[PDB]
Amino acid sequence: QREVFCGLTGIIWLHRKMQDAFFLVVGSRTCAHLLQSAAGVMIFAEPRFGTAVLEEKDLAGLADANAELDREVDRLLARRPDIRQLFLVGSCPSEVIKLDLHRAAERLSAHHGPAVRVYNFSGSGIETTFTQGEDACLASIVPTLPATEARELLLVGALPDVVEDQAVSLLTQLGIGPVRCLPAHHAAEAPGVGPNTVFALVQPFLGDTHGALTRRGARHIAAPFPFGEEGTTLWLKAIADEFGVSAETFEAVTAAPRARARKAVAAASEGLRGKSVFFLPDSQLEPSLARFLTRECGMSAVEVGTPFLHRGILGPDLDLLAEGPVLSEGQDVERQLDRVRAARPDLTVCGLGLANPLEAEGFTTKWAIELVFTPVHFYEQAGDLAGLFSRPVRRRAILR
Amino acid sequence: QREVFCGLTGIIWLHRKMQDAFFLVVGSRTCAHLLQSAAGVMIFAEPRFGTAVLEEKDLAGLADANAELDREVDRLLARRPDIRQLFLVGSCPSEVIKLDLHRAAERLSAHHGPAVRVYNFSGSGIETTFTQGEDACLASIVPTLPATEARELLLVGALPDVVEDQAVSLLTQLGIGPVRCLPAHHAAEAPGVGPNTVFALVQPFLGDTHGALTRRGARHIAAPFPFGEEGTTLWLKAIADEFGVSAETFEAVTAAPRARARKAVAAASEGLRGKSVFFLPDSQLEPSLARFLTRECGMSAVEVGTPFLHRGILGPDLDLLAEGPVLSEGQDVERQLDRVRAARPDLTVCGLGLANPLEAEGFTTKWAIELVFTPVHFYEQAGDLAGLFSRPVRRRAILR
Amino acid sequence: MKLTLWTYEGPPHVGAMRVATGMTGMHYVLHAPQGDTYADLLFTMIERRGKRPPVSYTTFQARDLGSDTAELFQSACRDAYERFQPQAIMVGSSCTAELIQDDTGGLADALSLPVPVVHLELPSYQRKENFGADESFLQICRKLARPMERTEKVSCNLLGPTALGFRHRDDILEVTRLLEGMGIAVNAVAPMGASPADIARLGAAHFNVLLYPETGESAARWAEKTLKQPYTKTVPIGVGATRDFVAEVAALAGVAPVADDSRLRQPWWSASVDSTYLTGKRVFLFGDATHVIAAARVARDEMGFEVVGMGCYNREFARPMRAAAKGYGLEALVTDDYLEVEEAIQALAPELILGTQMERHIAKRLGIPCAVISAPVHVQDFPARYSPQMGFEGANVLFDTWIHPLTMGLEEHLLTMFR
Amino acid sequence: MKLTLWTYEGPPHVGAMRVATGMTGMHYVLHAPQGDTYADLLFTMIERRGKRPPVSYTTFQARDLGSDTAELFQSACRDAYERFQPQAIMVGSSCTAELIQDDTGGLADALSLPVPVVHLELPSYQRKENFGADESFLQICRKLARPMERTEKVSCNLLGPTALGFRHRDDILEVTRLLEGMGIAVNAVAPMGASPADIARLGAAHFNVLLYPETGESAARWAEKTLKQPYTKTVPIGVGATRDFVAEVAALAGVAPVADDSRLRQPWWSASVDSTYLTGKRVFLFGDATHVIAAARVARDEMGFEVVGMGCYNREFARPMRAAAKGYGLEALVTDDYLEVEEAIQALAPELILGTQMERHIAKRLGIPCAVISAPVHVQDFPARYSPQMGFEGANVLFDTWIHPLTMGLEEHLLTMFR
Ligand code: PMR
Ligand code: PMR
Ligand SMILES: [Cu+2]
Repeated sequence: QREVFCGLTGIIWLHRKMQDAFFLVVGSRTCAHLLQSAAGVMIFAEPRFGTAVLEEKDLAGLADANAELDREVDRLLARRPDIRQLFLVGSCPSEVIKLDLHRAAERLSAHHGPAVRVYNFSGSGIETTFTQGEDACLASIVPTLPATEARELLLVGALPDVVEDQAVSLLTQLGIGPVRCLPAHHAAEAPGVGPNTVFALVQPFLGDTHGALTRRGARHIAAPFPFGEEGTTLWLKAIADEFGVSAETFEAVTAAPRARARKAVAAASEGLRGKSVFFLPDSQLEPSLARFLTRECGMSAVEVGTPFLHRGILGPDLDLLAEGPVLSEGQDVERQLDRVRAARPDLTVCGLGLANPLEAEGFTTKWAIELVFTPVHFYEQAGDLAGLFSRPVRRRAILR
Repeated sequence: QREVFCGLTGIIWLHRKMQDAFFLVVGSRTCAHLLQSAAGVMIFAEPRFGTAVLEEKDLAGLADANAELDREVDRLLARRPDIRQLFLVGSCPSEVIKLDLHRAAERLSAHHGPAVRVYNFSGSGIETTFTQGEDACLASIVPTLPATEARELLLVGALPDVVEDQAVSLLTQLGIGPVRCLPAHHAAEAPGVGPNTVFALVQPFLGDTHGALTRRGARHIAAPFPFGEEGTTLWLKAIADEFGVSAETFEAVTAAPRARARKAVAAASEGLRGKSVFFLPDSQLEPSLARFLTRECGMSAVEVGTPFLHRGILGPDLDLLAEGPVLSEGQDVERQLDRVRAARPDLTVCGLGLANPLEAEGFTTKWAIELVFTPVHFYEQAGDLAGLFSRPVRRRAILR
Repeated sequence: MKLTLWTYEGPPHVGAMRVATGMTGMHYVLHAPQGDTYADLLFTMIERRGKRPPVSYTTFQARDLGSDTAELFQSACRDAYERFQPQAIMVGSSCTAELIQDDTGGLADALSLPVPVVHLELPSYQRKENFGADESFLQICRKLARPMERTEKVSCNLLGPTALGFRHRDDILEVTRLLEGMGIAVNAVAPMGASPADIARLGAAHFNVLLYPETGESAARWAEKTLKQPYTKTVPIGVGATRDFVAEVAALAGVAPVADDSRLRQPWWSASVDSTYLTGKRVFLFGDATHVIAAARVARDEMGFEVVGMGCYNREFARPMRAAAKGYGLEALVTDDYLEVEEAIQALAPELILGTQMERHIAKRLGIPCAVISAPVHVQDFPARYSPQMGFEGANVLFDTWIHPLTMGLEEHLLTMFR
Repeated sequence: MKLTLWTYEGPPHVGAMRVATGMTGMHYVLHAPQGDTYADLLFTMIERRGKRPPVSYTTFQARDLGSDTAELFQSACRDAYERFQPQAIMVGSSCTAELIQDDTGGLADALSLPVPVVHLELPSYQRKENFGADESFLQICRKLARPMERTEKVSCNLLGPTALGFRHRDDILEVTRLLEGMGIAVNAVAPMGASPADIARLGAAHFNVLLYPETGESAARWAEKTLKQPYTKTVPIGVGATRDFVAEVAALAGVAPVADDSRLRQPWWSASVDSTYLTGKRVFLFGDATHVIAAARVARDEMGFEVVGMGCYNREFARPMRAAAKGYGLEALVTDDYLEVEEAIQALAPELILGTQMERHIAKRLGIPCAVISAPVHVQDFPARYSPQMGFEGANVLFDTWIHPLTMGLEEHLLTMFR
């Protein structure tokens, strides 16, 4: 038994990233209830994710389901002329029904173009976990991107607009050339990928995304992920070195934000000093987070858990992360909870389902779902990340 | 025992009419608590009434109290330079102190007289009660209004802006007599009164205003007060007879408002046909109330009680009123409540203090405090006036 | 298909999950893909269960599709029994496993578990969450509840309360207090606050009390058929409904009707001078059928409101809701689509909206005072405080909750006029 | 002669009303100008009391102020006994009658009414409403309560609860439940549930429970000296305070505690991961001293709030508030002026504010989450529902009431952001 969500959970923040994208989930009532419950207040704002329930006749006849899907997307386009890119999202019942979402997306991209472009990616739990939904969305975007011949830097990841602005400003004042972001808000702003175009990875879970841009000739930048202070520095240093920027120029670039990041981290890390942290596999963010907490926050790590390790992209953080913490990759809540109980960790990064139950048993818990939502990457928000991890400990100390 | 409020409660609806008037009550903590409690929500919206509490040091002596009052008025003027007519309201402790509020008015209308014209009137319960405060406020302003040499009809009586607008609109449609309502919203457009001008009440309790405008030389025209279709019809008929408006044009201009008023009164009074009404002395609206409920609404009044029954000005309304209902002057609230017990009326129009106990005993209750607030005059609000009494009976029928 | 964004009821397995979470010693083994564990986040967070939901998921993937599915189910059931030691086990299927070649029955009974195993057949694509909650409880009763010699003194069963239910916890206490005052001791409360031993003891009660028809009607009818227990047909929400329930339960038990009305303040507070403005207020009502019917009765007879709209998302209760709506001179709104309820609200323009969380948000966008009276709710709605919807104190709660939006709107409008 | 727009407390005669109105069979005449009747409808409407307040004004005017004031008072006392039939009479003057040369004691003594008559000397301009209530209850105790024989079972007296008090009814019920669980039977609840016979029986109780020091400390001290009755120094608002109250009352009675903590939900709901955003939220507190001190303890230890403001409008309780505020590292704001508190809130800028109705309105203009925790309240604040501030269920009420503003603001901000 694994405690993860199917990749449809990434949809809610992907669609906040993409103002122009609608996320049509071809799934059963269970996946619609997933989207509704996960979103919470979000669904009452009339968001851009909707689920088409595969009715009994739909699972009975594949052709009837295909025609119904065609009519559904026609009605959706009629209702919303604003949507220019539409994401047909695979689901578990859709996969078992085996209706070809790729053949569909091809057909409706043909008969609704050149205005509306329809992509397909699978968020089904049978082949997707928490953040591989966003990974698969971005992987679906990559092949349709134009083949450029001018070298550009491509930031890949769902940076919040303020975090994107900080990263873009820091790069542009750093001295790089073109900087573009793969999750472009509008289809017109989609980046160009070519053999000469380079890309740097902001969030770890984009493994299939990195594989996708590797094929088009784009080359990876080996950097740690810009979570706290040093994690961000090493990221920008690798970017500068691949762009050939002089080290002294980059130091003059990054000295000013570095001091504030250090001060903010030290302000909120005081509660985390001399403490033990346990990472349950949630969002593939945990090796880097453990690196940040161990090196910067002075927090011992007993075990870091990951849904699946992508060693190539995650290598720098694992190298920075101490040899002591043992990385577990298998998700099995039955034995994992016994491991938590044996470890007796001060802080336990787990899912929202396990948060309250472990809290009752006497374990302070932090839920990693807040990391993807809240802006925690880069320097300005490093203190926010530290405080996010330190607040449960403060609450337990206050509440005794 | 008189279960009635002191005249300071008139302040609460007066200053909504006068946007440039501040009512400075010179009283103890009891009168400040009165103003705050009766304002209710209003005291949290920076009202224009404030009570200067008298301390044991303030009670002793008169010159020292006068100097402190001057200092407080200056402090108020500094905070609110906009106010240009201050209403020093006497209270029960002020009257026992014998603080010469008239002398204070004389001094402060010499200090800052050209801009701020300081008035004084008694709002003390030992002298004035409920709407007697409003008619005292209007009787304090008339003696200092400028003399005029042009015959004009004036709307004496504080009315809501909507009711005022339709009253003046109807009088304009009459075609003869331009109107100048006596309560001036600001000192800027204060009106003029003299032997030329002729005045007519809109609200029954303005007896002190009768005295002031009679000494001014203006002459009263007796008319039933605008409470229901027939009341406003006879009011405007007296207006027309006073101004020589021919009967045919008056019929033409009031044919349609009379139609809507009669329709609304019948619709709201369908629940009150063949019912019995009792009037506890609150605000002298009750003789006109009983007339309107008796003929237009179909009620039968066992008693109409009035704290001060000014026969001369209410005369046409009692003439319209049937001989059946008894008229009560003064209040013995124990005897009056025993009479309510004995009569067992269908609806009892009583004060807010007795309103809940009467229902707990088994009697439906309407409260005229709402009537002094709600727009219930002339033709359009005739339906609202009828429905205000209708609603309690409807609620009793619905609930049990 | 239709493009749904908000569903009033979840998938049917969520109802069985609620039933399992309510009981103690019962474990749900679900054939679901990894990612269907989200439903455990409702109980742990919205309901704040200090313990994990008693549910084990097989969590199969693309690799465990061809033949590994049955082996995964067998291993999950066996390991759940060993780890959790449940007194009984319920086995079911998710939406994905319906198309999968899944045999819950044989896989469950092959392991020869010593504790009784309850087999659940829920049509996922056809039915909804309340059907899951009703059918799971019914099948649990068939597997465990047996005819049994009645208790020496008069006993009652509270049938209907489940996990993730609207104020079920406080209604249990209120109805228990009412019955204790009447001289009736509650034999068992099921599904919530129950064990397989409690379900077995269900046969001991003299009569059944159906607080919530949605999740207990089928159990009550089966008890009437086999265990020979009459079941109450009046849900005690509101003063009038509470008195009718008290009279009917006293008739059923044979004890004298004794109800404690000392705490009751709703009738006096409604009859007060301050509640005159409530008369004739147009109220739109939506949500599950029982709460909507009871709330319409409360509004019209005790609150003075005129019911301008009625509706439910329960097709299984369309007939009682349509009969009630005809009673109030209206036509019921039996839909599961929030767009139709929104259209009815817009056309009707009610003064106050009593309904679900979706109706509360619709009223918020339309600027209408709102209160929550029905099942679909957030983390916010569940009280830390004692907030029953039933009984006399529940009537007090109903009055205060329904007035509070109107009071806020009136106060805001007053302070807007004043300044 | 400072200009006053809002007073946190009324004149002392309002407090005398809050004692007489609570007690049954105690009517009091009160020398007042015609027009002080306004104060009875406070109980009539704010408290929604069906019974007319047991008050008989003289209602003197300018035609009776010269020399007929004494005659009017004599007639008022005569009629009050003749028709109201009070079991005891209490006598006072209003501020206007304080200025007028009258003698309340002489006339009442000369009438020689067989029912006992208590005489009140309250400095109207010097003192305030809480002093009026406390002194009135004190004089009633001295007139009626006399050293008596102790009861067989251990008995306690709930001293302090008066009419027009914040949640006094539900707190009486909750403390009574705690004491019944302890095994202690409440001998008398005064003044709200008391009669002159109950004031006489006050001597029978083994010890006194001071729920509200503002209206009961003088009575508690006088019973400590004359009646040899120890009284509790802690107020059971919040789980920590409730457990301290249980421990100390068990020590006083000699019984064991039997704290009933099954109802307790606030500790778990605070420890939940939902309430993580509560940590360090800045709270400004105002109102009467007891509630502010208790709310500060709850917010800091039980809620994880950072108390940034502590204040009281009871200058008579400045010393305990000053000590408590020094406990949290702050200086107490002991003022009866709402402008000073306005300035403190503006400078401080708290995330949440708990205080009076004026405090709530200040927050509304300032756009800060607000809950009401203290005595100056509106008619809407008095609940029909069971809403205690004391005991373990009162802890749940406190948690939900304080969370509701923060949850509402968070949900609104999120909804606006997503829009
Ligand atoms: C689908 C699983 C689930 C359900 C039932 C809800 C309701 C709920 N999710 Mg939301 N949510 C769960 C967890 C997650 N939710 C999502 C989002 C989200 C976050 C960032 C937050 C949250 C939370 C909530 C809430 C509490 C609402 C709150 O007060 O903010 C519940 C009951 C809420 C919280 O944990 O409070 C500290 C909060 O800040 N969920 C997502 C990411 C796709 C998941 C899967
Ligand atoms: C004597 C003072 C007093 C107090 C304690 C309040 C509170 C109170 N006065 Mg308001 N009010 C009292 C009565 C009157 N109030 C005043 C105004 C006013 C009216 C017209 C109204 C009202 C009301 C109230 C209120 C209820 C506030 C509410 O509706 O939410 C109380 C408790 C309110 C109500 O519904 O009464 C039935 C309402 O419509 N009072 C005035 C006229 C100046 C008086 C004397
Ligand atoms: Cu609200």
